[PDB]
Amino acid sequence: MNELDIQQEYPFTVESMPVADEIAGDETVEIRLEIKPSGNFIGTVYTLRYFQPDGKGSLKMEDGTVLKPNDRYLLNEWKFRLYYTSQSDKEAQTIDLYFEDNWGNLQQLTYDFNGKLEHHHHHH
Repeated sequence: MNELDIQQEYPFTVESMPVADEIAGDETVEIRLEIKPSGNFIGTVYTLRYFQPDGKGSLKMEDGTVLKPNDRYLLNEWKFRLYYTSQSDKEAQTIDLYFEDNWGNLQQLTYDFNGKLEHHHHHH
């Protein structure tokens, strides 16, 4: 009751572990998602829909199961780690994470890898 803890408005916050912006193609990065909501709903089932537009690789759950593009999975954990193993990615690839829910509707997160278009070095 009387301790240093400050609470103010946290209905739904999506916290992502800082991933490496640049990836070496054949490399594996871990995208750690932590969703910190109010959490009135004990059972909402939720929905995670992953889509792979450009690039190429497998986004695997911390469990091991691979996420199927365009398809979706149902879960209970709001905090989890994703392991994206890329390989045939050219340079700048985008992965689409559609967090879907009955009450939260839809929250789309796009993670672009590399992105930067500097193909040359004008001067070093």
